[PDB]
Parts: sequence; C-alpha cells; structure tokens
Amino acid sequence: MKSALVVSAHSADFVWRAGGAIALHAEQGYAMHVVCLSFGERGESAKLWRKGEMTEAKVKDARREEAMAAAEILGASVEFFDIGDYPMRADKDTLFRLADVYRRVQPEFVLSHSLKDPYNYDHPLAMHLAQEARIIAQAEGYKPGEKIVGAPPVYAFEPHQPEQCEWRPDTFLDITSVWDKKYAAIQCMAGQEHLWEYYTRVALQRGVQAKRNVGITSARNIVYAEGLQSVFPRVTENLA
Amino acid sequence: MKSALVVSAHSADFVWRAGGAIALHAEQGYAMHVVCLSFGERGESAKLWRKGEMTEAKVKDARREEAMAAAEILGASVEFFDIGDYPMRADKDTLFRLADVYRRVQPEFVLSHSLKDPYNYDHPLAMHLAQEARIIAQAEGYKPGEKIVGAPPVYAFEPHQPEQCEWRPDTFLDITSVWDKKYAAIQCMAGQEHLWEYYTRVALQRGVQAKRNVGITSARNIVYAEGLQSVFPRVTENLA
Amino acid sequence: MKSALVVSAHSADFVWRAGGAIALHAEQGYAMHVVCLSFGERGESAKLWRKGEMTEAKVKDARREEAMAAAEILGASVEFFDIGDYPMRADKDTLFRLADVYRRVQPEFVLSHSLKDPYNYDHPLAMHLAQEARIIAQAEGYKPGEKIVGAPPVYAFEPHQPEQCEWRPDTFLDITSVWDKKYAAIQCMAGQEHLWEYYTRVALQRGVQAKRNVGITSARNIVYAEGLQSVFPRVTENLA
Amino acid sequence: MKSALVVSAHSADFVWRAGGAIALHAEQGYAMHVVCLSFGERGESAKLWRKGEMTEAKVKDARREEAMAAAEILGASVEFFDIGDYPMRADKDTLFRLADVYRRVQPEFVLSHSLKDPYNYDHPLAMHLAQEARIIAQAEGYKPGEKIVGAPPVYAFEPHQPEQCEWRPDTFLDITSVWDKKYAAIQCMAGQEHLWEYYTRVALQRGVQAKRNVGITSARNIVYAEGLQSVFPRVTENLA
Amino acid sequence: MKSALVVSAHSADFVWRAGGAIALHAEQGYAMHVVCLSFGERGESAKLWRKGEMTEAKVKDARREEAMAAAEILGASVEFFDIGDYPMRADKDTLFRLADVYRRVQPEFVLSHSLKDPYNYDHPLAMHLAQEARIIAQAEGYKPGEKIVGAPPVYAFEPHQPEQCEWRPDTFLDITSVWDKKYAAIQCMAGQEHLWEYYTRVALQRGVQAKRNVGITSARNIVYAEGLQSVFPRVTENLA
Amino acid sequence: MKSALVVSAHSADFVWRAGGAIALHAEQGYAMHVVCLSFGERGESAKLWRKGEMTEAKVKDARREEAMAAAEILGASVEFFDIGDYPMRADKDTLFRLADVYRRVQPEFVLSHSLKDPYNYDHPLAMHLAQEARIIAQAEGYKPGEKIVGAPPVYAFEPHQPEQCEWRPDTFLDITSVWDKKYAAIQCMAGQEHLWEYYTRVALQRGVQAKRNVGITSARNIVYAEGLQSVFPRVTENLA
Ligand SMILES: [Zn+2]
Ligand SMILES: [Zn+2]
Ligand SMILES: [Zn+2]
Ligand SMILES: [Zn+2]
Ligand SMILES: [Zn+2]
Ligand SMILES: [Zn+2]
Repeated sequence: MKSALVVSAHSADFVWRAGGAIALHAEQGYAMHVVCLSFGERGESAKLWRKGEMTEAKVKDARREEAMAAAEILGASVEFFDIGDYPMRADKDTLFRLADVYRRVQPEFVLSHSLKDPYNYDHPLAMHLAQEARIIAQAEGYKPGEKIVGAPPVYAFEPHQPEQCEWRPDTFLDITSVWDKKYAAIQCMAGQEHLWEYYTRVALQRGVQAKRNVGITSARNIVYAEGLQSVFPRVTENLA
Repeated sequence: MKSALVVSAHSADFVWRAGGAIALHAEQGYAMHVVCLSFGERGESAKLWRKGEMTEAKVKDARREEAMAAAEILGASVEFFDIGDYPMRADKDTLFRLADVYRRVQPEFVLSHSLKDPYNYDHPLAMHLAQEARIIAQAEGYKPGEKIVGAPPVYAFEPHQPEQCEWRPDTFLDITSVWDKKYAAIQCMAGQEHLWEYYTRVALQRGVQAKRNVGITSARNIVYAEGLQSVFPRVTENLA
Repeated sequence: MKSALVVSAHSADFVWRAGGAIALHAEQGYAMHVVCLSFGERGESAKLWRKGEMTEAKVKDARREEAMAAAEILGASVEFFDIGDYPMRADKDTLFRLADVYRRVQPEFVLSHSLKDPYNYDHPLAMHLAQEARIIAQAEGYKPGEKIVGAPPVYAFEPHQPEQCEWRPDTFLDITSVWDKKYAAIQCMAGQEHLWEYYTRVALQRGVQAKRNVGITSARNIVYAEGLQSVFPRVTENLA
Repeated sequence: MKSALVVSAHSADFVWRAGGAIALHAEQGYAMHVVCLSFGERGESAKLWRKGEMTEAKVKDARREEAMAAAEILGASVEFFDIGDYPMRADKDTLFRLADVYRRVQPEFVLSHSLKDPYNYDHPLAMHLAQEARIIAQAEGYKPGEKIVGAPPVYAFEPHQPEQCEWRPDTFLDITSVWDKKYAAIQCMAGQEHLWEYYTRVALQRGVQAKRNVGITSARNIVYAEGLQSVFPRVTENLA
Repeated sequence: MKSALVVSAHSADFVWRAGGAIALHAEQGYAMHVVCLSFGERGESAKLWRKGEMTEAKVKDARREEAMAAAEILGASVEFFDIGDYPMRADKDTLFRLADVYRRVQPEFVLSHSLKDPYNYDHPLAMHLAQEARIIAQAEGYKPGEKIVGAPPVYAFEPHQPEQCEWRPDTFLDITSVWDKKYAAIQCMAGQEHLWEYYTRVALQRGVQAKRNVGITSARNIVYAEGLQSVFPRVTENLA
Repeated sequence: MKSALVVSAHSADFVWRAGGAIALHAEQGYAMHVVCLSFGERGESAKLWRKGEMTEAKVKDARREEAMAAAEILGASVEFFDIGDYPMRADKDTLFRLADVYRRVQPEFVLSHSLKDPYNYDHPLAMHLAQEARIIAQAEGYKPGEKIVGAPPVYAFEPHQPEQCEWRPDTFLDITSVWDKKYAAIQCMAGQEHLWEYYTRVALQRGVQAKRNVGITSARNIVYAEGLQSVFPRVTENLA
C-alpha cells in the first residue's frame, strides 16, 4: 500500500501542524503513520500541571488518549516512543528504532519539524532523528537483506513562529477538502481553544497565500492550506 | 493552447540552459516561446570578433540564424528584442514590450537566469525584466480590458558557475527523453565545442543527482537532467 | 513637536501595514506624516477597473479620498507624490522631493516596505527611496544651512507574504490600545473585505507571538500587534 | 529584586565581553549573577602553563580568584560549575543545574556567547546551554509547583572575531558611564595586557558606531559601547 | 618535514574528494597523512553487501585494502580509527585521538567534509571532529609540554551534491599535473565505475571554472581542478 | 609593468580603506592607480560646509588636493571622474569611462567598496561600476582589436560598519611594513582626527585577528592589517 510518515516531537504537534496533510493523503489511499517521540508531558501540558496532584504518568495518559482520538479522526495509525520531553534526548537506539519504522512503513514522504526553533529544542531534534533514521534505512549494510528505503521527500511543517525559525514554505498543500477533519482532530486537544483559533487562522492565512500563488482570479477554491519547507530537490517531468 | 515562456538575456543562453525543458514540454503539447533580449553580440561572440572585418551587425546575423535553427530543432518559436548586450540596459518600454509578450503567450511557467551572477551583469537583468513584466501583465490597470496573466511559476535555469551565483536547484527536470534534441540544438552553436562538452557534462551530473533524489536503486532511467531554482512556492494536493 | 514618517508605495499600504503604529504614536504626541508615492491606481485597484468606463484619473480620485479618510481616523497627515505604480519609477527629483520631506518633518523613525518582494517590485523601490532620501537629508552639503536629519531608526512593516520576502519581525509593536482605529481605517478600503479579514488575522497572529515573547503567563494583555524589521542597530542603556 | 544572568563558557569571558553590561545594570538596581561553566583552565591560560610545575588545579585557583575579584568590582555575584574546558561537555545534569539557576535568579535578560565560533567550540555550547536551560525553566512540568521563568531576552555578546562568527550587533549598550569599572575588572585578568588593549579598542570602536547610529551630530556623549545580538524579537509600544 | 592532514569520514572519501590535493602537495615535498574515521562499511559498500555471506569485518577488509592501495599511489600515509559508519558517533576519546594526530603531524593545512550534508550525517561529524581536535591541539593546557599546533587553514573538499550542501568553492586547486595519479587511485575503488566517471566530470567542470577565474584567454593549461571551501580567512602580503 | 586598480566612491575612501594595500603593492613594483568617482563633496565634507561661504567647487578643490597629496605619499597615481556624490549616479558613459581605465591599466586586482552599505548608497554603486566595467573590458566585442582584460581578483575593502554591511574579511593583508605611509596619508585628511584614530584602531584590530589566523605563538610580527572580502574564487597550486 502507498504510505507516508509523520515524526512528531510531542504528541500534539502532528495535529496542529500536519492534520490536514494526514487526512488529505489518507483519502488518496495512503496508509498514514505517525510516530510521537514523546507526549509533551513536561513542556506542552500546562493546563494539566495546574490541576492538583498531577504526575507525568497521568499527563502521558491524557496526551496519549488525545493523540489516539485525533489519529482516528484523521485516518492515521500512531505509535509512541515515549522518550521524554524538555529535554528530549535520543541515542543510537532511538535512531535504530526510528530506522525500523522506516523499513516497515516504506513511506513515500516524511513530515517533521523545522531544523531551527529558538522556542523549543525538542523540535529540531525530532527532525534530525527523522532525517538521520531515513538515511540509516537507506543503507544496504543496515540489517542486510531487508528491503532498503528509497529517497522519500522530507518536509518541515509550520512552526509556531515561522520567521523566528527561519522557515519558509516552498510548498502549499491545499487542505480545503479535509478542513473539517483537521478541525475535529484539533478539538481533541482538550482545553487548548486559543491554539484551536491560532491554527485556524494559520490555515486561513496560508490558504489566501496559496491562492495568490495560483493566480488571484483563478476559479480554484483554496480556503485552507498547510505550508511545508522541502529538504530535498524534487524530480519532475513538468514545470507547471 | 498550453504555452510557456523562456526569457534569454543573450541568444545562446536558452540553448545551453533551457534546451531540454523546451523540447520536453513541446512534446507535452506546449507552445514554447523564447524571447532573446539581445544576441550576445559583444560579450558572447569571441570567435566571430577574432575573424577579420567583423561588425556587430554581422555578429547579430550569425547569432540570429543559430538561434532560429536551435529553436526549430527544440520545437519553440523565438523572437528577438535586440536591445544590446555588454551592457544590456532596459527602460519602461522594454518592460511593456515583455509584458505584452506575457499577455499574448499566457505562459504556464517562465524560465530565465539566476538573480545573481558575478560573471555577467546582463543575466540577472533579464530575470528582473521577466519577473517585473510578469507582474505588470497581472495588473487589471495595465491595458484594461485585456485578459490578465495569472501566477505562472518562474524558475532560474542553471548558470555557468552555480555556486558562485548562490544558485541551488530545488527542482530537477528529467530531460533524458529529449537529450538528442537538446544536443542537436547545442551543435547549432557553431565553434563552441568546449561549451558543447561542458553542458553535456552538466546534464550528466544533474542526471546522477536527480537519480540520487528518487532513490539510487530506483528503476527510473534518469540520465540527463536540468536543474531549476523556483522563485515562488508551488501549490499542490500531493507531497510525494 | 515629536514626529515620524511613513513611506507608502501605494496609497493603501500604510493602512494595512502601519495603521496601528500610526494611531499608537499619534496618541503619544507624535505628528505622524504619511507619504504615498503612488495611489496603486494600476495594480492595486482591480475592483474599480472591473467597473465600466474606468480611468486612471478616476481610480486615483477614489484612492486619494480613501487614504485621506483613513489618515484622519488614524491621526496622521498625508501627502501624495503621484509618481505612478506598476511600474513605479523614481529619479533624482523624486529622491530630493522625499529628502525635503525628511528635512521638514525631522522624523524620529521611519516605516516603509521590505527590501525584497517577489510579488511587487514597487514595494522595495519605496523603501530604497525612503532610505536613500534619509541619507541625503543627513548631508550638510545638501541644501547647506538647513537643519540636517539625524539617524532615525528605519523599519520595514509586514509584507503580504513575509517568508517569501525573507522578512522577519525583530520588533513587535503592541497596538492593542488602538485596534479600533486601525480597523476603522481599514474599513475605508472600500470593497476589500477579504483584506480586512486577512490583516485582522495578521494582527491577531502577531499579537499571540508578541505575547509569547513577553512570557505566555504574563498578565500583559497583548491581543493585536504589528511586526517590524529594523534596518539599523538600536542604541540603549537597558537590555530588558 | 530586579535581576539578570550572564552565562560565561570560561571564567574570563564575562569580563571581556559583558563587564560593561554587568556594571551598568547593577547601577540600575539589578542583582547581576554570573555563571562560569568552566575556568578556561586548559585553553585560555597559556601564561600559567608556561610557568613550571603547573597543574589544572593551580590554574583553576588562579582563574577563580581573578573572576571573583572582577565580579566584585563590576557588582555581580558569580558561581562556578567547573565542568571543564577544551573540550567543554555537558549532560542533562548540567542542563538542570543551569535551569535551577534560572528558577532562582528569575533573570530579566541573559547574556552569553555567539552561536557560531570557528575559534572556540566551548563558546556556542555555553549559549546552547543558556538557551535550552531557559526553556526548561519555563516548563510547568519541570519541578511542578516552582515559579516558572517568563521570556527574558537573550543576547550574544561580542566574540573575538565577530565577522568570522557571523555575528552582528543589532543592539548597542552605552557603557560610557561605567567604563572605569569595566577596565578595572579587565585589569584583574593578570598578564593579559594585549587583551586589555584589544577590548579597550573594541569598546571605543563600538562607541563610535553607536554614536553614528544616534546621529553623528547628536550631543549624546557615547564613547564606550558593547554590541549585542538579540536572539528574540523585542516587544514595545514605541519605535523611536 | 612539511606536512598536511586529510580527515575522511569513510575510507573512500579522500580518494574522490582529495586525491588531487594529496598527490599535488606530496610532489611539493609534503608528508601527506590521511585519517579515515571509518570504512563506510555499512553505508558506502552496497556492491559488497549484494554478494552472499557478507559481513562488516569482510567489508572493512576490502575497504582497508583499497584505501591503502590508493594512498600508496597518491603518496600519502593513512591510518584507520575504525569507529563505525551509519551512524558514525564520536566521544571525547575520539577527539583526543585526533588531537594527538594533529600534535604528531603538525599539518600546514587540513582537508575534510562540508559542514552541511543532507545526504550523509557522518560527513559533517568528520569535519566537526577535525576542527575541534585542531583547537584542542592548540591548547597549551592539553598535554602540557608538548609542542602545540598553530593555525593551519582548514578546507571542506567537494561534496557529492555541492549546492544542496550549501557549499561554495572559494579556492580552486589546479591538479592538472597529477590527474593521472588521482585517476589511478580512483580505479582502486573497485566496482564503482559510475563514480569514477562522476568525479572525472567534477574535475573537468571545476577545471573549466578555475580557468574562467584566471582569464578565459590565459595561456595557463588548467584542465583538472578540485574546489575547496575555506574555513578561516587567509593571511597574505599580495592580492594578485 | 605590474599594475592594480582602486575604485573609490568618494576621494577620501581609498585612504581610509586601501592606503596600506596601495603602499604595500607599490613597494612590490606595482603601478597602483586610483579612480575617485566623486570627491564626497556633499556628504563627506561636513567640516568644510560648517565654514562660511562654502561651495561645492571649493569643497572639491580641497578634497582633490588632499587626495593627490595622499596618493603621492602612498605611491599611486589618481584620477577624478567628478560625477557627484549624495546622490552618486552613473550611466553607460560612466561605465565605458571606467572600462577604458581597465583597458589602459590592465590591473592584476581591483579594490572597491562592499556591495551592501545601509549608511551610504554611493559605496555599493562604486563597486557595481567597478565590477561591471571589468566585465565590459573583458569583451572582445567592446572596442574590438584592443587588448582585453583577463580576470583580476576583485576585493571589497573594509566599510565603516562591517557587520551592518554583512561584510566578512576572508583575506587579511599584512600592512605592518607600510603603516607609516598609510598613517601619513591619513594625516592628509585635514580636520578628521577622529577618523585617523578610528582607522588606526581598525588596523590594530585586524592586525591581532590576522596574527590569530597564522598561529598566536608564531614569530611573525603582524601588527597592522587590512581586511578584504573576495568577490571571486582564487586559483592556486598550494593550500598552505
Ligand atoms: Zn512540540
Ligand atoms: Zn548570456
Ligand atoms: Zn502596495
Ligand atoms: Zn572563552
Ligand atoms: Zn563518505
Ligand atoms: Zn565614501
């Protein structure tokens, strides 16, 4: 089956930043798989920590259930490496774990975080894991005999503060046809209504910009979009 | 009819740098049109100037005939603004001339030079003309009532010294199926065999790199490629 | 009196991009002055051109009245160089005209466009005029005997597509206290409701980002902000 | 009390690069705290190693006494993590140590090294520690119940070879009023007279440049300055 | 004796990327030394892994023999750290191992990989090791009493995809006089004829570009060149 | 004879920024030629404008005499295009004038201003003239029959605020042996003692940095240096 991979540093990230891309490609017949490296239990769970008698285990449970609910709505499978956030740290074993996901999923493309992020050190680490694991999975000397990975395009989805991250979308994905799914997944992020609104505005802004880049008087109905920054040059037979 | 536009600073440039793209899209049913802003009569015609009793008029004639022969082979139409090279200079009238080409051709995409070039000031000027004329042609206040231009992608094709020009190909066009046409067009560039060889090596190098970026063990037969740098973000519904 | 200057390529630009900054500093006792180099009569007036029997003179009249109405609401004075858009072109005389505005206004700071803009060549030209005129006005050899200009900070306000323009806000101006004025000025931009909504979303997005950069749990009520990119290093006695 | 933090890779760095900023803010009522991650015992102590029978313990003692003397003169407190230089290496525990300093000091701003430095790998590591520890200290899941850190601005002070480090000062701090203190602290750096002279020239050069950026004919008496590069966008209500 | 150092991530890299530089300086009386950090046994040995009953030990043996044969042809000595590729990882001990090579060889210059490489994470690690070990070897506190290293220039030799690596050659080394040696060394890379051809084309392309940068009508016979990117500013008494 | 060229936007610039390079190469047997495009009569002559009854003609006379005196001391010839400063503007004729200087001088290298300068628009214009005129002079179609120019290296000498200009010295010229000449030339810049001191400090700072880049314990006596940024890749047979 056609497949693709999302590598999310914290469990909520794939929902804010990749929900549209996931739902859209699922409807195109893709087996979308999400790896959440951590749950954002320490640094992306303020509401929970403000309740009494909170624990990391309790936070992880709440985050896990939200992610599974969102994944179901979007049409993706999801797994949890649970390696911890703030700080997130990985070793060779994390890397090989992720390379094995690549070997199993054989994704056509990969979505992860920007390589710079002055607001969150965990985010670029996730993308570095995603990229290096991809290359390990290409090596005929890694678990010899296994089917190797090819060269799936890798993209950074939109960070919270794109210019501060030196991130530029060179690719707009029109997610207008699946906005309802992305927003329903967004609503699984309990207690984070301000972010619901923020990422709604993001999709609308990128929607207008995407429309501008196909011609402002075009009849195409581009209302919601996700911006992506490509890691690799694309290969094509047509320049339109 | 489907159409596209190449803006060449000097008459030979579209052959070295865009021959593949022209021949490839022509076979896809595109009316490919080339504008040569000048003939490279002063700065790209050393062999001719080394003959006796040479004149700019004589050089232009030789360059014009070569370009027309190459265009015929590639399957493009070509016109000559004849505004002079070394130095190439343009005014509002040049700009409007080019905007009118846009309005007539209604291209789906545009190819021109890199925006930096420490070896040739004429080259970025050509691309600035191409880009600004494109925007003029978008304006409903420019020749009101005429059909406006949309937002065709613009690409810089490969300069002679790409790294010195700070140029990076983010797009590889597989021109393997039309290499014979590009090379036959190249052979119209009389007396420039060293450049024939140089741009053959360029296509082979980009071919290997393009192949690497689809997976080195892929069965795709990518032997010759042209590298392009995109000016604008592309809009799509699929990330593969 | 304390004063400051906005240099707008087209008459509507200072409203979308600087309305907050204008209204905010006016309330601080600044004589805010706006120069509109053109009216955007050819490239920023599509609605008007779609009416019958439209002329540039008629478009300019409509644009002029809108700008004057917006300026009144924001608390700024405004003048119109009327040098034409799409393409906007300037000569030494335009430059000296603007240098004379500097000499008269003696602004404490200047707002204008980003220095790159792949969607609009007029915009960077406006900022280059603003910057060079500022330097001319510094010269004791320019109209000797006149009081020279000092070194007012210069900022680029937010372009429509900030990342494509390689623009990063290094400064957020909290305009929460004057949002009603900016929005009322925005409503003077007749027939452009989609842009009303776009720049409302911009202010809300920058508002959230500005809040993030003072501490997400801070009691400061930062709801609407404008992002600016500084041209020059600032000089201070305190780093908080 | 108002407070601020300096993170110095080696014990002498805060004296050369931040002495002015420390003395200046101390006089403004700031409790200035300095963390020296190491003493520069192996790579910034050549004079000592040229004496006979030298040891790292002896070097550290000499460096510690100098730093304490300088801190006293500048009006700062100082602590020593003693994690070793050339190479400096940190782990999660170093990170948490520093996050605890943040939680205790609650600094209004942070000064540390440039993020690139081809002459000293320890320097960017110090700044990465400073930045990541700051973010850990923001997390309500890190030592839950403790008062979290907000968003204090972070600045890179001037490296020895600023252009090679790709460092640009976007902020000049006028330290004219405390130059005598900075220079007295500098003189605690025993045997390093060439560096005394170098960083005197640095302050004078930045002084002239800062003066240029407030207007060369301004009456402001800016003689000595420190240049800083900001990590985050600042938030303000005034653009002068 | 005059000496210089090449730090190669995988055993084959110094042959493709530095063979010319090695052979050329050897003929100038340099003791050229190569450190191969790994053999590229897992990620640069596909042909071998496609044979039956292959092992990492067997791959390393084959790679070692090739490297020794190439080194002999080029006129260099070579040693093998054998720390493993895909992923290559280093610790303080690797670093000190390399610093000791510096102390022993006292190289006049160093060649290693580009600092970015989206196709191979091992490559920048090698260059970071090379650079940091160089600085450790400068420290009078590292193995006190030993002769320290000065400031040998460091260069990144050409990566497979230079623009994707953001690599620009600021230095061309004319290797025309030793091309036969480089190519004979290249032929030791058994079964990799496509790469023989690729790096032949690279040398020819850089040859043409180097010739262009000394004057296209110069009598200098520059046919084969290697491109290098310098890490540090060079110091000279002549600007020709 | 060996020769080289300096293109100075204003008459004083070659003294502050290139005096060392001029004196040093003159002693190596170079015929050093300086073109001053203007006298800096309007924007670099404040002291004169503060006297009574000043005129541009009077300022130009004073500037001309200073430049001629400095040139004599440094060992260069100098000519004055007198095209005006603040604003400096050039046309095709200026360009051809400069190309003719190239054809006559046949320089081995060229020194001019940085390509960015937010403090002075005239400076980059001078460098653009220098670069484009160089290329015109290469063209066998420009004044056919004349001896063409080859590919002399072009360098930007140090601007007043290097980091704000995004300028990095990749080349340090040791001018220790001619500092007395540069300083004597500097003293011809009547009434500008603050700049005498500034550019003395610049040379001392670059001197220390150049020394650092040959090894801090080297016996080389590098006290005064000029920093240069190269436009083109250099071609060499040795990497030390
Ligand atoms: Zn996250
Ligand atoms: Zn050309
Ligand atoms: Zn506009
Ligand atoms: Zn240090
Ligand atoms: Zn390798
Ligand atoms: Zn000047």
